[PDB]
Amino acid sequence: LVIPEKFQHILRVLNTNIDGRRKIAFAITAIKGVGRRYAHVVLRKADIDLTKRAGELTEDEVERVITIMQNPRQYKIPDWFLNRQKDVKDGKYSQVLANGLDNKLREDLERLKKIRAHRGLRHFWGLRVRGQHTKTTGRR
Amino acid sequence: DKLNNLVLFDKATYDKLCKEVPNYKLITPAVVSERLKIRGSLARAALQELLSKGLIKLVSKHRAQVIYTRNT
Amino acid sequence: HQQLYWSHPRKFGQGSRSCRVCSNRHGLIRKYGLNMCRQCFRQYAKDIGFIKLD
Amino acid sequence: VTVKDVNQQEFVRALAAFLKKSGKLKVPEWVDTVKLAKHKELAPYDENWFYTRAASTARHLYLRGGAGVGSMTKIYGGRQRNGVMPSHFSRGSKSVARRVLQALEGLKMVEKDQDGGRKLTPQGQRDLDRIAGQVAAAN
Amino acid sequence: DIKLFGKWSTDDVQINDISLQDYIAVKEKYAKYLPHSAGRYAAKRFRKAQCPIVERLTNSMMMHGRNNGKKLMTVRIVKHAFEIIHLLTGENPLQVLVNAIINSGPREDSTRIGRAGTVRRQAVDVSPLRRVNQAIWLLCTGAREAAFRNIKTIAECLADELINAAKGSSNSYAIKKKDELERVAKSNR
Amino acid sequence: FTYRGVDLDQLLDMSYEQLMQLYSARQRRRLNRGLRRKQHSLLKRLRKAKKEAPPMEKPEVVKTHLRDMIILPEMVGSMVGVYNGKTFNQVEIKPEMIGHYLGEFSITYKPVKHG
Amino acid sequence: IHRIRITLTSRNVKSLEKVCADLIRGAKEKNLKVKGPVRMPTKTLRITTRKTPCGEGSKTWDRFQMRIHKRLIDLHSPSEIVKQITSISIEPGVEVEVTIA
Amino acid sequence: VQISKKRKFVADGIFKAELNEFLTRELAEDGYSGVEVRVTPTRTEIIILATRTQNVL
Amino acid sequence: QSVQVFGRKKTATAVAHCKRGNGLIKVNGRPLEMIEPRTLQYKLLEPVLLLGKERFAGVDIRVRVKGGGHVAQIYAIRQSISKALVAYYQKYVDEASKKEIKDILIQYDRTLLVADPRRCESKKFGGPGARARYQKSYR
RNA sequence: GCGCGCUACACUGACUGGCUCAGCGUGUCCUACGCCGGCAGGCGCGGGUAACCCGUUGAACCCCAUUCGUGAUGGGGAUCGGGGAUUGCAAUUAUUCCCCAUGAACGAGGAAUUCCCAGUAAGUGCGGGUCAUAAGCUUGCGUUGAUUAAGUCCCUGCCCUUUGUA
Ligand SMILES: [Zn+2]
Repeated sequence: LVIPEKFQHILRVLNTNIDGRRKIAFAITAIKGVGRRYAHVVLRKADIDLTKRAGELTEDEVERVITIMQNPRQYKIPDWFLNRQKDVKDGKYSQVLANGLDNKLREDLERLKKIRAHRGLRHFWGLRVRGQHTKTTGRR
Repeated sequence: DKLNNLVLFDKATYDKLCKEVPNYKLITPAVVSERLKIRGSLARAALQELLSKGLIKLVSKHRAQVIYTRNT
Repeated sequence: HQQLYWSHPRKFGQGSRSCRVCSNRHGLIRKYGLNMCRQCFRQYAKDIGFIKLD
Repeated sequence: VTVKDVNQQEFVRALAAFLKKSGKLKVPEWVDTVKLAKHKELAPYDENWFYTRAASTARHLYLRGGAGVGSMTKIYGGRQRNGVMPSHFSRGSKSVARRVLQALEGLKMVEKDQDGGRKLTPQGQRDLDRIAGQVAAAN
Repeated sequence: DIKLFGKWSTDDVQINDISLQDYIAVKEKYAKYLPHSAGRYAAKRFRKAQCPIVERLTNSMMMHGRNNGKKLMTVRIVKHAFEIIHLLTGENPLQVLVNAIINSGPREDSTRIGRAGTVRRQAVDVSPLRRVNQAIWLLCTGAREAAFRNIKTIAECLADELINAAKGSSNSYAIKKKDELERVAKSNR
Repeated sequence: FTYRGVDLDQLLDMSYEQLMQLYSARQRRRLNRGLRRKQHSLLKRLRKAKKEAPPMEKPEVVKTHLRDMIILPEMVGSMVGVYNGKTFNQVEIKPEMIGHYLGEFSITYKPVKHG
Repeated sequence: IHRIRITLTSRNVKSLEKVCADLIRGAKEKNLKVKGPVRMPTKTLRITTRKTPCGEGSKTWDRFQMRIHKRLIDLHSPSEIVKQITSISIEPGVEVEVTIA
Repeated sequence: VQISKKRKFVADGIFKAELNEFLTRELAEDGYSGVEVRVTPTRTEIIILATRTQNVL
Repeated sequence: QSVQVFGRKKTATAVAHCKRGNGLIKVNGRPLEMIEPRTLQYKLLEPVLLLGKERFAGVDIRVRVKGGGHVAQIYAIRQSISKALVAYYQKYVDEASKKEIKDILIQYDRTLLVADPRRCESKKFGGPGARARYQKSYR
């Protein structure tokens, strides 16, 4: 309703370009590793009003949203929401964000390709790895 | 073409709304958003705020279509 | 020997079941405990009691 | 004036407001996080959904008696959309229905039946019929 | 007395042309509280002539795949549309509907006599029922199509369409199509 | 190396029970249901094949039709010949492949080249 | 003598109606308290299978129905009289089941 | 424990059918026409209708 | 002192029990205005507006609805009410008054007294519905 | 490269909450009720060989509020990474099932071509058959519910009668 005095038009968080125009709950879905569910609970756990547009958030609020997004375990986000539950190497629970998720994916793909596991070979050839029929469909 | 509608009111649009909206033959979230280049949510919020002041009458309320009108 | 002849378990599955008439294991009607091939049922439908009305 | 005589939409909102004002309804720890079924995509928008669900549950139990967790799971069921697979009827969450009935038992509004289900108590019937009274009075 | 949605009178409405005077039902003895009748008006020939024109509109409204049997919603679309109509123009919506159907109906059509591939058409007259049919069909397709992918709703799109159609505005889809069909009949003759 | 925050040296000494939860849900269920005769028979063959081997040179190949055997800390270092339906495919069981099956490391069909 | 009930179940209607009517008029003439035929919902067994053995045709289907008609007649009479009235009434194409309390 | 009315009436159907198939393959030579089965809890009777009974005895 | 008649649409059935009293109107213990499909509220008000409340003055009707769907139930209940009134004004009033009611009810819509007989048609093999067939591909 | 299909391309729509109605028919495997887990499910104790118990079969579209706003978007959910359960002796080429994450084509489809006349078309769920695990299939059942036609032999074929034929 009221005119915004300092509307931050573009947000620069976690090496991502967040559009303040979209509502905050859906605004932060643009970050890879964050969906329409995890975004909601993150904001609710920080007790921010979801009604607010992403452009009209103060420095401390967005800094709280970043720090609660990084380390979820500290702020009582359940175990069954974490993107990475049991990490193959170190075996701990964590939420992996854009750069981390890309790095973790290529690492997991490399790990499978290293041992010559069927999934790895099916990945290396650029085929389906969930056991669909690849005859009739899935062209290009 | 791409329609770049305004999320929040600017002074040039806000004063234009408070003066001119108040007197149109038909009042609704659609026509206001189209004419003044406003977002659907802000245009829907604006009509609710004008009803709280008491410049505009609510003709019939519904999920899909909320119809407003000028008085006298 | 004794422990490899009919050794494979058949409690469930298509191989465990068979037609009561011809001992075939394809297109088997196991509703109401008919336990009979669809071809054999069509032959014995009349004298069982099943009638064609509409 | 009785629950049946008033509008059933406004009645739930009135009863929810009463259950909030009482301030003695044991809300779980996971209200902020958990969905309300297998087939919902997001968490409920309203922050005070537990009170509206509790109010709804009480009203359902007023209208007919001997309603268990399974029945309440059957009440709040809906349409599961399975992407490219066609849509089928899915049931509600059992835990939320159980915790709601446990929480309402806490108020002494509902008690267990000798037959096996859960019926509304005369204290409950009083509260529900009173809420109906002022909901009717507000027109 | 009987009034549509218990708030629109059916006495002050007036028909212009005698040709359609017995093919637009909305009058004293056809006065209904709601469009929704669930009658057997498509049972045999010339029975839908006795269907209320508001029912014909709301029936022809639920057309495309996703809304095939969603009448309860077209009735509220027509209800909102009628309210929008009254707010915009001022007078009885039923008069605007009748005026729209009067204007929109093509008077001379073209019929195919010849072979497939080649175009060779004879210009012929249009029956009063077929005039009413095409008028309703064109109005709904104009409404529908106009509001498919833009913000204004079906209710105010249907209203806008009937406002334009009733006063014979070139902007109306139904008027453009009528004009074109009569121009093609004029091209053949 | 480490698996689920546990280095191999204490995977070896770790018993059958607390090894269960470290594995993924499928394997955990399999170990819960318990191994039959032929699985134990293979383990016995593999530990013997390792025990009799030299300390420098790798254990001698142990051939098998068991594609559905889970890799265990016991099996790390072993030379397994897995049956693909036609022939035997020789695999050296590395520490990193301690979650999967034998079947995954012996491909059944030839990769398709079009013409 | 207390509450013997008689469950008559058949596939034919005519034979079932005839035999049950005979049991009723047989009981009525002896001056015995009888609660009349309680007709339960007719059980219809449906089997729908392809006509063809091979599977080449226009995909035609048979529709095999099997009807089960069930009647209950209730008596407040002694077991000695119930035994002989149940004994005399036999018919090929009806099943009779007698229960006490 | 007793089976359902539905399964019972089916079971009697298969009994009839299988008995007929057996009787046909046995008494085909003696012109076996048909069979009639009457069931009583005391004792169930099977009645064979054939062309030349002197032989089938 | 009372009469009891049924109104029927598709598989919907609404039984109205009509006795003497203070113009009471209840369906499944709920008033007409509080029936869920409010969009068609007028369809329930059809028989009472056509005749006028004055005729309902000395009549309490209690309607109970079972089977069918929402709109089918609406057509069952609105049929049942009118059939109940004409049955009562037949039995305990002159035939002239019954005729004076009947002619008005029939003249408006024949559906109010005479039941719509058509039912959901049986489906045949070779297609999805009762008439429609699956797509037939040549080459 | 073709042939049945299912989900879509959104605002007459998604999402969140509230309200209120079925019918066919199946259960020696169908399941009520109580407890624990977010959920898939885990335990304990009952009813039913069935108008008796599941079950008053509280089904979905639809109806009424909330949020969204023409943006490949809170349309669409393909493909892919982690986990957590149930069958089964055995699940990897992932049987089904659940959770978080990833977010492709697709803006109504060229030549061409199918099906259909009233409780019909179409939307929309539910039960049966396969069934240890089990429906994008078929076979049934309700539910909401239309537009257009009451005609013609033009196309594609059919029946009868005349002729013509190497
Ligand atoms: Zn057979």
